[PDB]
Amino acid sequence: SIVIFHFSWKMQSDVWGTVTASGVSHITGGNFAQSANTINGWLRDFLWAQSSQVIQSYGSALSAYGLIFLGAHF
Amino acid sequence: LDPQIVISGSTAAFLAIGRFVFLGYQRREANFDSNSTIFATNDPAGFNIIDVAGWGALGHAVGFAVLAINSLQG
Amino acid sequence: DIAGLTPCSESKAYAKLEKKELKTLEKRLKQYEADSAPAVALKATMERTKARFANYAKAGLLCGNDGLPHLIADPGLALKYGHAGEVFIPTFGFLYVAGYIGYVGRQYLIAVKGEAKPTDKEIIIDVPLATKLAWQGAGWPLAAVQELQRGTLLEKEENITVSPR
Amino acid sequence: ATKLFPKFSQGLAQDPTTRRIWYGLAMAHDFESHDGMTEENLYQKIFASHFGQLSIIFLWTSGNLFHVAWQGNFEQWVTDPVHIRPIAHAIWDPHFGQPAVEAFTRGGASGPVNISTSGVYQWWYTIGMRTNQDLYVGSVFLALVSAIFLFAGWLHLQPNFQPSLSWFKDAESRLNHHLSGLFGVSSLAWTGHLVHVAIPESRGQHVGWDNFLSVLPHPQGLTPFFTGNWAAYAQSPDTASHVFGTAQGSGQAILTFLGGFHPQTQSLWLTDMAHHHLAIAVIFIVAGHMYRTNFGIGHRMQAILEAHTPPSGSLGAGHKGLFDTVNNSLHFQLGLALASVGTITSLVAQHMYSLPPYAFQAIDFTTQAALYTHHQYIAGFIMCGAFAHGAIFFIRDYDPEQNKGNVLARMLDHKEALISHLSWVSLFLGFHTLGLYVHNDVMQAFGTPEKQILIEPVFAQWIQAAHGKALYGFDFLLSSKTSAAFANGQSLWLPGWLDAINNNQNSLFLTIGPGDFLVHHAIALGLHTTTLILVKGALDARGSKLMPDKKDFGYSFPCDGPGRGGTCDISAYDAFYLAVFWMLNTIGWVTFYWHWKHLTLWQGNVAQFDESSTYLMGWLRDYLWLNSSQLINGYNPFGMNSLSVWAWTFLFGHLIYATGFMFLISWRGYWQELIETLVWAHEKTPLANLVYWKDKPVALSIVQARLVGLAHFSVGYIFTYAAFLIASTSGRF
Amino acid sequence: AHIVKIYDTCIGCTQCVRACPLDVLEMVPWDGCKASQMASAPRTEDCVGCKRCETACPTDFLSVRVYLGSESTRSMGLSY
Amino acid sequence: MKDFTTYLSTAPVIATIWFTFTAGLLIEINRYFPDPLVF
Amino acid sequence: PFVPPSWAPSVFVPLTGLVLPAIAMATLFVYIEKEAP
Amino acid sequence: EVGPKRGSLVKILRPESYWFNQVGKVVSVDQSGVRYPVVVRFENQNYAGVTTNNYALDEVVAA
Ligand code: CLA
Ligand code: CLA
Ligand code: CLA
Ligand code: CLA
Ligand code: CLA
Ligand code: CLA
Ligand code: CLA
Ligand code: CLA
Ligand SMILES: CC1=C(/C=C/C(C)=C/C=C\C(C)=C\C=C\C=C(C)\C=C\C=C(C)\C=C\C2=C(C)CCCC2(C)C)C(C)(C)CCC1
Ligand code: SF4
Ligand SMILES: [Ca+2]
Repeated sequence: SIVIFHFSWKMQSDVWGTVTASGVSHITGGNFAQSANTINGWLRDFLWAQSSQVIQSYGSALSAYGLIFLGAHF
Repeated sequence: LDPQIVISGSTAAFLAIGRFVFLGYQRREANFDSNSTIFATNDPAGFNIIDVAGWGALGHAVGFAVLAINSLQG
Repeated sequence: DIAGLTPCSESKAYAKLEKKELKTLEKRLKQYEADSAPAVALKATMERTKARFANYAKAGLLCGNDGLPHLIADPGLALKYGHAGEVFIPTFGFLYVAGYIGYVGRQYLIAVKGEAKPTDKEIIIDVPLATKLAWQGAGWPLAAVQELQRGTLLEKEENITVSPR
Repeated sequence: ATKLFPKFSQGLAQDPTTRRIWYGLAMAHDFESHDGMTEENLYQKIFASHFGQLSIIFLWTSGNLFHVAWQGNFEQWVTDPVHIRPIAHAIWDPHFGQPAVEAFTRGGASGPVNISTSGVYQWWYTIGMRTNQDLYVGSVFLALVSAIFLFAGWLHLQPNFQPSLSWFKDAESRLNHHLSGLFGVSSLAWTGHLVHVAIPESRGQHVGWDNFLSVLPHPQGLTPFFTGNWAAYAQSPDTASHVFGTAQGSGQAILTFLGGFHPQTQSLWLTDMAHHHLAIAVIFIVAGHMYRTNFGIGHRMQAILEAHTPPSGSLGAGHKGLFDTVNNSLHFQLGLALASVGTITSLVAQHMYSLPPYAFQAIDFTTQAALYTHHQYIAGFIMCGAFAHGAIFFIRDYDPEQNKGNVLARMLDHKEALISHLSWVSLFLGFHTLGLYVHNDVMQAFGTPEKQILIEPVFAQWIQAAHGKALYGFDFLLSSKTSAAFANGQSLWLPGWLDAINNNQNSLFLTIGPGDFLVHHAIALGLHTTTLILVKGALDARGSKLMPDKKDFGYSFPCDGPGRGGTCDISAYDAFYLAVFWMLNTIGWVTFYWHWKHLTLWQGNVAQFDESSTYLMGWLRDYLWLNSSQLINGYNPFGMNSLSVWAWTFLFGHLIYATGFMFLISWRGYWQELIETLVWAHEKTPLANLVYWKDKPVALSIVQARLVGLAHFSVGYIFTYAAFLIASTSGRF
Repeated sequence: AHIVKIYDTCIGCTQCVRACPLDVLEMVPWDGCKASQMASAPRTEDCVGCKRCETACPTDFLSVRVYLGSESTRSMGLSY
Repeated sequence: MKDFTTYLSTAPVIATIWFTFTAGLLIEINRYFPDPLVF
Repeated sequence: PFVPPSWAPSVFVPLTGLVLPAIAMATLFVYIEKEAP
Repeated sequence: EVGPKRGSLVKILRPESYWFNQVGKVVSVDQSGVRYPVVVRFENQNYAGVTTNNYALDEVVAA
């Protein structure tokens, strides 16, 4: 679980992202080299911030994921 | 409402119903209820100081309740 | 009306909610063509939404301040203001099916209990006997009441195992 | 060889392993299990323990008073109790850097201080404290009282001062003195303080020990009391424009029953509280003359118990022999006391948030949240303790021969029926509440919120309408103006009460909907399941079909071995152990409901709670995820603020909880084998084998493991929720 | 040390003695069963409390009972 | 065939067939009667 | 008055955090390992 | 000849027994002076997987 969390944060922070004019912008803005050295950073920037999509997925095509997100907690 | 008349009447009335009405019943219940002090008295019906204090307390409470209710003007 | 609620046929939030759902469905439908499978599916969903809202308002349901319907669980209020179809009739319906299943299972257990090997009849279901009892369980309340009146529904105290206290 | 510790158990003292220290520490208060313990010595030890506990409580109260008078801002908070935050005490931490020092420097102080959430400021200000000198005098007085209690505890254990065994069993005298003296006289004294100090201090008149003997609390001066014209005391009360602490619009009455709340402070009237304490003081004093002690008159609890058997034989022997099985069993009395205490604690939490008794307490949202949660968790722990002591009573002090045919024996006679019906209730509640929640969640996920099941709580709303709330429209009892119940209180207390209950800006009977109905069912599920576990563990403590001789093994033991299919968690201690988790879960649900409803009320949007409390996604996103944004932002790479301590406490509680999971999942054997390998490693290491242990290192026992895991679970749970609650409420307001 | 007791319901099947891993139980002559034998516990100072004997007992209820008592070096089964 | 019917009469096969029938009946009921919330 | 000095936390906090716990821990540890006669 | 007849059904009265208030078939009754001569076999096994036990003369009642 820690391995996949590190992979997801590193890829979304320093590898994946769109390409703009004269610069590359990542998904999270490259906050892994500044916020991954603390547990609070992992809980806030990677777990609290990135879970916004799975909790507000209701009413869209990803709502099922949200349901499973709740079911899996059960 | 006169406080002296109400208090005197209430105390005398409950002492009368305690000495001439509920004395035998209280004595029969106290006997079946089964270091101490025996309070000997010259009353022919055994109305000791303890019973006088208890009945007087009930009479004073009822008299003060009557005085208070009449004082409220309701 | 009841508990400060208004009927769904006269609630503004109810109509606004219906318009919101139809608006998002229509917005999703505008991106497709007219004679394509997703468009027909979206139109079918929209028709289902219209029929659902019309049926809920037609049923006389009571809505709240959020535009959603409310159920009346009190038997007196339900039978007095025309709300017995929410929680009363389905309650008796579940009671009938619940006692139906319970009586069928009880009859099967008591029937296979007197046989030589009841455990085999428990892991391997005797389909003919189970089917016969399933069809005969329609008179479960009558049979249960008759069993209760005869005293054969319960077991005596001396025939049940208990702890050493 | 045999060590000196413990001194109360020679068997534990002969233990050459680390288990001796843990067991000696965990069995020190088990007075009945010591070496050479009698009944008289047992009661004397408990008496000394009671005195020591009282001394600790009083010293702690004095410490709070002293710190508020020294590092607090009580002298400035009383002048502006709406825009000034209370200060608990200063902070002296050498680990703090410059940003921490300026971040915690708040509340008008000169250094880093902690903002209190206990609500002692409002309570002390309401009872009469105005200057720091009053708090200092109170702290000194309470410290001296604590010292006297400690000396009394030491004195009662020495010869010529130890009470006899018969003295401890004088139930009639002790109950008469507690009902008349500890309850009635104490309440009467509080009435005297409220009338003589609190009421004059709230009207701008300073009354203290230097001038209370010359200042009259009423202009008539004790005359209406002796003349029976008590109605003159309620004349000229505080008007609707009264300012707390000043004489503007202040009345002259001392005992009224206006009801409702004060218009400014949004708290109960002081005159009504004084009148309340006087009435209950009279009732408790009168009730203190019910049992016969040394003057012939009175009652005998044994006679009343033995004279309460129905003629039909429905209760068997009735209550015959109940006096002997209770007076001779300390666990029964402790269980009854803990049950009543826990219920009263829950009553306190509910009554204090709904009916605020202290001035400017409703505006302090953090105080309300913290106080309610604190009292509810304490009540849950106390209830679990009551049931645990009941199980201890069945195993240690129950006598079937003495209790033959009474209600107590009949409880064990049909215990299977009780456990089965509790199981059915818990199963029904769990299945239906979970089903309705999942159904509402699926409807919200599929984009159809009108398809979810929303049952209107007509029963509780009907009760609220009976109390006087006209929002629903039932119009009956106190809601209808033509009713006798309504017209009979219009001249005594109904105006203020109706004005306060119909106002939707307070916590007095809040409006409820389907979300409240569903969460109430969840609360009922938690209560019934916790009761099921505790009741089943107490009734099955003496034995069952799996262990017919469980009464011969004591209250707490590991198991009966892997035989008979397995006997893990078979003791009553294990039932309590599994019930603590359900208690924490139930209190978690009630505190979550309270916090969310009040947060949406204070934010001015109750519709958010009413619309998102029906599906669990709303609870997880709109309450747990939405209110933690400021909490987890206490410290980040951009700096920190005063909310960083709550973020650290949040992570601290999470770590403790996860650590408890280790003792809860992993069991002894693996650890003992690992310890054996470590023992070999230390014994075969040069320059280190010269330092040998005095106690043989062994793995923690099964019971100790369960207790350690439970302790970590509870500590992490409590700290995590307290940190989140205080941080969210303080940052939001 | 742990308390090991033998009750009169013992049928003398000798299964509890064979299941004992530290040689605590034994068989003595008796006159209360057909086998004319009865289990005995004369070396309870070496019992650890594994309850293997209780698992091996076939009587209902058990004839051999183990009660956890004061822990020591032999009772805790420590090799150090 | 007797052994095959006995195998089909076991608890998991009977449970599968019964739950499939019940689920199919409920699904078809909701299909021909969309969104039933009341009676 | 009963007000403590300004330097009181700087002396009582290190005392209660390092002097008192060390003395208490050492005393208790010595007491636990005391062998009976 | 003393005790219940072989092959009959008796009820167990021992409170600590797993088969308390349950019916069991009689197997054999010992003719010596043993405390528990009646042997009762039950269709349902206990938690230990045993189906036979030895009970006393007064511990079993004909039912
Ligand atoms: C499961 C528990 C339960 C609870 C908490 C309630 C609660 C309630 N019921 Mg009730 N009820 C129940 C079960 C329950 N019911 C069951 C199982 C039945 C089937 C027999 C009924 C049938 C029933 C009827 C017919 C009525 C209620 C009514 C009521 C409401 C007020 C009456 C009352 O409190 O007395 C308890 C209720 C009873 C003992 C049943 C008899 C009805 C009593 C005598 C009240 C009738 C007097 C009058 C109509 C009250 C209205 C005053 C005013 C508003 C006009 C109240 C909220 C009344 C109502 O509000 O009408 C909409 C009403 O008339 N109930
Ligand atoms: C013949 C089937 C049957 C019947 C008549 C009952 C009846 C009863 N059960 Mg029970 N139960 C059953 C099966 C059954 N159960 C099974 C299979 C289980 C294991 C999951 C349980 C587990 C169970 C528990 C844990 C509890 C009960 C309880 C109860 C009592 C309360 C009512 C209730 O609905 O509880 C709830 C019922 C359930 C949770 C399970 C229902 C399962 C289905 C619907 C029953 C039929 C299944 C079966 C495969 C069909 C028969 C096939 C045959 C025709 C070929 C009641 C007398 C409670 C009690 O102790 O008494 C007060 C209680 O706590 N039951
Ligand atoms: C009038 C005489 C009298 C008085 C005043 C007391 C007083 C006391 N006795 Mg005692 N006792 C007496 C006679 C008396 N006794 C006699 C005659 C006997 C012999 C027959 C005994 C035998 C006896 C025993 C064996 C014990 C006591 C004990 C106690 C202490 C109980 C500790 C406690 O629970 O806190 C005080 C409790 C209350 C004030 C009641 C609180 C009511 C509820 C719970 C709270 C509600 C109040 C309010 C809402 C909360 C305030 C809010 C805010 C201000 C915080 C207490 C100080 C215990 C003890 O010794 O402790 C050292 C105990 O072990 N007594
Ligand atoms: C008036 C309250 C009261 C009283 C007088 C007692 C008295 C007693 N209880 Mg009891 N109990 C109570 C309430 C009470 N209990 C409550 C509220 C609960 C629910 C939590 C329990 C649950 C309970 C159980 C399960 C048991 C007892 C037992 C006992 C008996 C002896 C054990 C003992 O106390 O040793 C000393 C107590 C301890 C050493 C406490 C253990 C250490 C705890 C876990 C501290 C952890 C807190 C942690 C460090 C907090 C710091 C966190 C921070 C650093 C971050 C004793 C007569 C035991 C018994 O009867 O023996 C057979 C028994 O098994 N109680
Ligand atoms: C989220 C965790 C969780 C859950 C759901 C439960 C649930 C339950 N506990 Mg439990 N408990 C827990 C944690 C949990 N516990 C923990 C951590 C402890 C401390 C060790 C305990 C200790 C404990 C004790 C000591 C007891 C319980 C009891 C119960 C039962 C109470 C009866 C009830 O509410 O009926 C509701 C039923 C349910 C909620 C079951 C869930 C329904 C499922 C989701 C439906 C099936 C889904 C679908 C149809 C099929 C999917 C399966 C698929 C593979 C095909 C219940 C099943 C009590 C009990 O046994 O009651 C008789 C009991 O005594 N609990
Ligand atoms: C977050 C909870 C938690 C924590 C902290 C631990 C911690 C640990 N586990 Mg563990 N585990 C857990 C959950 C946890 N586990 C759960 C839920 C399970 C069940 C599956 C297990 C099952 C398990 C097994 C099977 C094993 C461990 C092992 C270990 C130890 C590994 C050694 C190590 O990590 O070095 C360092 C220690 C830590 C990182 C722990 C935290 C130490 C803190 C950060 C230091 C703070 C010091 C501080 C200044 C102290 C001052 C105190 C002050 C008040 C005076 C370690 C102590 C292994 C072991 O035994 O050791 C090799 C082992 O085999 N665990
Ligand atoms: C139980 C009540 C209580 C509590 C929880 C605290 C807590 C605290 N005090 Mg305080 N104190 C108290 C009572 C209390 N005090 C009383 C009654 C006095 C008046 C004599 C003082 C005088 C005092 C001063 C002058 C200072 C503190 C300071 C502090 C803080 C630093 C840590 C410390 O312990 O310092 C020291 C605590 C003391 C010297 C008081 C101990 C004296 C009592 C009588 C001993 C009690 C023994 C105890 C019950 C035995 C068990 C404890 C333990 C061994 C298990 C801390 C927040 C310092 C501060 O402000 O930090 C910023 C500081 O300078 N306290
Ligand atoms: C509860 C009381 C307490 C107190 C009062 C302190 C106080 C202090 N700690 Mg400490 N700490 C504590 C608990 C405490 N700690 C706990 C529980 C832990 C485990 C989590 C730690 C872990 C810890 C670490 C890792 C460090 C500190 C450091 C420090 C020092 C801060 C360095 C500084 O900026 O000042 C200026 C520094 C000085 C003026 C030098 C003073 C030299 C020492 C501290 C005093 C003289 C030694 C004295 C004679 C011996 C006392 C021992 C006594 C018990 C017998 C400071 C004096 C830091 C440190 O040690 O500084 C290098 C640091 O590295 N602490
Ligand atoms: C185990 C055990 C035990 C037990 C315990 C318990 C029992 C617990 C619980 C519980 C609880 C915790 C309870 C409580 C309760 C309560 C009640 C029972 C109540 C009530 C009510 C009423 C009666 C009311 C009325 C009213 C109303 C309705 C409102 C208004 C007012 C009036 C008054 C009118 C003991 C220790 C003894 C011992 C033995 C063992
Ligand atoms: S296993 Fe039980 S019955 Fe057999 S010899 Fe041992 S104690 Fe006796
Ligand atoms: Ca003053």
